[PDB]
Amino acid sequence: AGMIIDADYITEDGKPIIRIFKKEKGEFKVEYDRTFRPYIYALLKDDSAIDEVKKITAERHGKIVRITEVEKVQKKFLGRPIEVWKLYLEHPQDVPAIREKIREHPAVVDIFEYDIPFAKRYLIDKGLTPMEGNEELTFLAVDIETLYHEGEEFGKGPIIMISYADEEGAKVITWKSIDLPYVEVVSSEREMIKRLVKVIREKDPDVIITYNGDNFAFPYLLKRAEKLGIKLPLGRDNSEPKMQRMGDSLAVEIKGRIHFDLFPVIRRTINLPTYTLEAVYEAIFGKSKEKVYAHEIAEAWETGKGLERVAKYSMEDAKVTFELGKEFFPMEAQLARLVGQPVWDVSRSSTGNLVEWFLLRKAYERNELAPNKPDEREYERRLRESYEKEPEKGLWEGIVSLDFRSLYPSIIITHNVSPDTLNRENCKEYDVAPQVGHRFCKDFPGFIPSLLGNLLEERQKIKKRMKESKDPVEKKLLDYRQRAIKILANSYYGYYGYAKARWYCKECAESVTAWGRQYIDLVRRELESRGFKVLYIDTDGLYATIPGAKHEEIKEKALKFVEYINSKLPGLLELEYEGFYARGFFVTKKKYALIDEEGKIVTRGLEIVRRDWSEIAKETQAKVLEAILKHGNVDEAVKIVKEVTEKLSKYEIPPEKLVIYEQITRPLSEYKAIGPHVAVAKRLAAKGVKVKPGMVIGYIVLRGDGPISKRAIAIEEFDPKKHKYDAEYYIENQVLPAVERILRAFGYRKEDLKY
DNA sequence: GGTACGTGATCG
DNA sequence: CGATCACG
Ligand SMILES: [Mg+2]
Ligand SMILES: [Mg+2]
Repeated sequence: AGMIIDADYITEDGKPIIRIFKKEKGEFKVEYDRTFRPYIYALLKDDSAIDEVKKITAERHGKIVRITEVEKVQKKFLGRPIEVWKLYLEHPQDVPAIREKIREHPAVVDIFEYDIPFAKRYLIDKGLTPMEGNEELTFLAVDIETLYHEGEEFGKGPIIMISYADEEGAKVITWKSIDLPYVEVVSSEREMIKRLVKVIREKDPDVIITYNGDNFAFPYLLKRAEKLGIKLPLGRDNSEPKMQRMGDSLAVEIKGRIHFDLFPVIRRTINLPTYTLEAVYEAIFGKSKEKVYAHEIAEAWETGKGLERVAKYSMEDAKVTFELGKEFFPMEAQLARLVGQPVWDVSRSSTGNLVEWFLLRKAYERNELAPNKPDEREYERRLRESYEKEPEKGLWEGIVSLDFRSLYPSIIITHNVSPDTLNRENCKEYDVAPQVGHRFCKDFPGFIPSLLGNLLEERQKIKKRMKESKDPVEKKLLDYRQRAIKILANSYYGYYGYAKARWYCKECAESVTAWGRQYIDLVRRELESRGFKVLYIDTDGLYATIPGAKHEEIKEKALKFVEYINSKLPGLLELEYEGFYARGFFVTKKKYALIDEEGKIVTRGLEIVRRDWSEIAKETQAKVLEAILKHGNVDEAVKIVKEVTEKLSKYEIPPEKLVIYEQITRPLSEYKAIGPHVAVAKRLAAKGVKVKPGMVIGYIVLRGDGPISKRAIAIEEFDPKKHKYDAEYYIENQVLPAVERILRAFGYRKEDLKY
């Protein structure tokens, strides 16, 4: 009766065996199940058809595949009774081999639940929930530093340091002499990698924490381990970490453990212009962290001078990764438990995918047939669908932020907004959405409204248990639990409109918007009669000020205002005071910038802090934002842009500030469109350079005729005497696009930002 | 074990 | 223009 941390399957004598990884009174336990069978459902035109359908065949791994057993079942689909056939298979890999053969059949109307991974199928069907109980897990943070030189192939340079940290402290393994108490000196890169393997096997952590270990630390360790002819038996079954393709990036799993990569977690949880470990640590713990750049690390390693500085940086990377892991894991653990899927998968999911996993489990519990994901055609048509305010211009002072999101679950429940209740035939009583006119049947509670009501009731009970609890330990745990419910409940509104959703419903999303708007118009009116000016309104919230008022007065009146409105609004409809800002400006929907009273700049949909934008554009943008938010001076910002563009015209900007970086993601011959970085890469390959995916190309755009691709040069080939950069390209395609959206909030056009 | 998302630049 | 490509 332990705590489930993960589930997977292995194949033995061609048959699948489910593995359930558990933590039981401090011990690792692995449970095996050989009896759970894979399946799909088929809706037939007539029961007679089953005789032809059950005899459908496929091929996989040299052997033919068959439907093992067929079972007629009664379920609910679209809020209606339905009869479907459960088609059993021997192996989960049989489903993608046979599903289209079954769908093709003239007597098959449709197939269902055919893309549910076997391990997730098991957890749902067996009613098993990960991360339950008070079982205390162990953690280890791991990081690495590599020797890197400009534009090298991924893994060419050796790993030079490996760091790790836990409650026992932060340590470094290196293969050059460094005299520090936390540094372990070994003889080679090979021996350093073997020492990390030995630390992991001996500490036997349940959780391995990394900062972007999915794309950097583990892929690099695996590439270097390959070149060195050594294994990484990091799995509790002695398997090597496994790379999984998630999008165009990677996801790394370590069997029997939780590889907890903070990078996708932090990116979703907090809003920052850059997700450097230093920026993240400072945002969470309000403490500064020093960065040692790759070129400084290379110089120190090659010279053998300044190595103590590099080992201190490596040690801190692990130490802060450990502190951030401990800060962010409790919430990921409660979200896992709430949706009933492992932390590994949940920590790497969007809120929309968390909702879908909660719905899939609840669908099995309620005997409801799950709808299919859209095909390419349907997915694109949803992206195209219409769904039928503009911010105040200028620079505003003393901005109060109000959040609307905790309004929508209540609207979904009271109006029974669900795809299964939308425009029902022979409906006795219905709710009509204002303006849009969509009808939602009142005769039965909809699948989604029913679930949401249970979620909200469960949160109220947790909150009541928190007030009546004298134990600070359970109060902490219950606090993460009610927060996890709030996060899941507030994701449903956005889920109805998510184009990849199974329970997608455009009319549901518009109806919720139409009913929500009546409360938004009430808030807006009540604020305006109180002297407040509304500057920005989104379905998510609003920003307001009291023009010419004192900051404490704006705060006091706003805090009084939320207390008042919440007392007027029925049920669980709730307005939330998000915060206060010293200054701010708004461009369009989700394109704005603010500054708090502590001097921190918070922006949405404006900042370009990425390697594929030149330093000159990023530097000019940061300077424009500082002139506006820190100096309250838009005229200073306009003068900054005019000076920079003139300097580009007169070749007064250093070439190092003009470099663009773009990664090669495939073999060069696989490109359809030859962008500047690929044109530069082809020229390098023609010279004998081993161009491989992962290589990052640095280039400068030169003056000349034609498209930019024909005028781009590799940075290492740029000679300031011979080459002349394209000033027009850096003015019009780099610097002005970086600042034109920001300046538009003050009445300037691209044309107003030059002499 | 199915293999992200939203967004904005550049190619053809 | 529509298609293709990359960032984090
Ligand atoms: Mg897994
Ligand atoms: Mg590091």
